[PDB]
Amino acid sequence: IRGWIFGTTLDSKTQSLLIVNNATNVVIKVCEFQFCNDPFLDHKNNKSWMESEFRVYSSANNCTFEYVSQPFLMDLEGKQGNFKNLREFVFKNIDGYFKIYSKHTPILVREPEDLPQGFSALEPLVDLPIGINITRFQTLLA
Amino acid sequence: SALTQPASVSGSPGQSITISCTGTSSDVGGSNYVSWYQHHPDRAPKLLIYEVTNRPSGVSNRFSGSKSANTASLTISGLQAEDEADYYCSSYTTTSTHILFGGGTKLTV
Amino acid sequence: QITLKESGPTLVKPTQTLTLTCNFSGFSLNTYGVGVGWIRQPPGKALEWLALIYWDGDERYGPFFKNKVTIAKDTSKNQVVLTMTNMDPVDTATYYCARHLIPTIFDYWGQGTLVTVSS
Amino acid sequence: KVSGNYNYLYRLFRKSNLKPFERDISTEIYQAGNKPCNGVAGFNCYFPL
Ligand SMILES: *[C@@H]1O[C@H](CO)[C@@H](O)[C@H](O)[C@H]1NC(C)=O
Ligand SMILES: *[C@@H]1O[C@H](CO)[C@@H](O)[C@H](O)[C@H]1NC(C)=O
Repeated sequence: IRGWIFGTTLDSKTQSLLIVNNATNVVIKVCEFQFCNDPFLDHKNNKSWMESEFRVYSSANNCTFEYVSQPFLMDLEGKQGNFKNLREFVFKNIDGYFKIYSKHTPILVREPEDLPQGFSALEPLVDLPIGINITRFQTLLA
Repeated sequence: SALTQPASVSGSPGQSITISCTGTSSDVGGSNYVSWYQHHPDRAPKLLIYEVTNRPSGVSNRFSGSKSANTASLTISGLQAEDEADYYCSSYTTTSTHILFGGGTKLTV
Repeated sequence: QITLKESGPTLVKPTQTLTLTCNFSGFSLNTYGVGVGWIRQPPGKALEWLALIYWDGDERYGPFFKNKVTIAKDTSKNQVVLTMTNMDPVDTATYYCARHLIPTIFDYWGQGTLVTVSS
Repeated sequence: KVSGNYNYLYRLFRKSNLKPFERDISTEIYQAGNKPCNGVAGFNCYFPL
């Protein structure tokens, strides 16, 4: 997984949210974004994990909000097996405000699938006050 | 146009004298924006009234104005040799942005 | 401080067209809320409003002279150009270019130029 | 302005009342009647603003 980009009309005439988590930035940008049918970032030589085609939003109209924050604890390169790490997020929408809660647990003892039966909490990551309707967003892994 | 103004007014120096510009209430509308300019010969006119009984910076307190039902009256106190000029009325209108006032020349002796 | 200056030919043949310029110096016309207009006064009679243009490229002409006059602005050289057509001996007049505001209709007037029609 | 100002816009037609604190705007064509509407507006098609 890389980052979540989302608007409403996919044409850079209506404002939209840009969340990018490539290597060290976490950039949040409220600006119009022209979206596509199939914007892709993972595709790279089919074996090399790179954010190829970083530019999936072609154009913009008027940018208002900008916020920079630290990245998370991920791994490097691409390989299959021994999926120790677990992440869990919850996204909520209250009166325009958009709140995200996150939790990351490493070295999960249980096998693939086999949802862990251990109690866990979620600390408040961040709220963002955009003030639009949200029923259409999608993650863009790389 | 449809707007008029008496041209000549006479008086005596040291006293007060008034002139008026008159038209139709419908064309000028409810909102007045009465304005008055002065023009002595051989250089461009300037503004002496821009709002109802109002005068901008560079004041001459002898000036006065008053907006009646369909007229705007300009009154001068303590006349001196500078009155012998032509004074123009100017008000916003509805159907067009016209004023088209003849202006008022002043006489004294 | 602002000076309004008028420039153009004084004698014009009636079949020929007329051009006039006003080289305002002392305000940036691009400021939001300020316009500039043209007023003519034929000798022997009252004045006569011609047209006016706004800061943001909005143009208002006289009710009769829409085709006769055309206006344009150049804030780089701080000038305004006006074109008048098929003029008449009655149209001969003294012309002024003037700053325009909403509360104060017209505040500062240029000195003006005489225009007469003959051969 | 003396000649009037026309650069200000306001929405008239929407399919439903919007939730509090909505900012985004869409300039797509609106159809009042049940007749399908595309391209240009007209009968039963009113411009949203
Ligand atoms: C994160 O974004 C900043 C801002 O554009 C950029 O300078 C930086 O290189 C990015 N980090 C990457 C590409 O790893
Ligand atoms: C890797 O991807 C780049 C960009 O898509 C492409 O130019 C290059 O030919 C690819 N190389 C291989 C070996 O697939």
